[PDB]
Amino acid sequence: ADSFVIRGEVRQINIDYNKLPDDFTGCVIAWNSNKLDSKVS
Amino acid sequence: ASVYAWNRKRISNCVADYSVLYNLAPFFTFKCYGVSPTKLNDLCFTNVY
Repeated sequence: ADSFVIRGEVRQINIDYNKLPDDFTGCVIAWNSNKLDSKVS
Repeated sequence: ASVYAWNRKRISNCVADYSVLYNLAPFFTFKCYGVSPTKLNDLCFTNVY
């Protein structure tokens, strides 16, 4: 289980900027960071 | 332009650099088909609209 936050790049995982493509075998569990890891923005 | 009166635009002879474009504020997305975002820097085109 990896732990990263991207911009939105949500169509892909720009991100050659640190190689984890769609045909890599796995599941994507994802949600918005604007409710917990945020501010006004 | 408006949707019904959209302006026609053709791009002429150009040495294109796309790596400076994808991080500009109006050019964040590339949700489409038929071209690749990591391959446009190596392709040649007859014209671009």
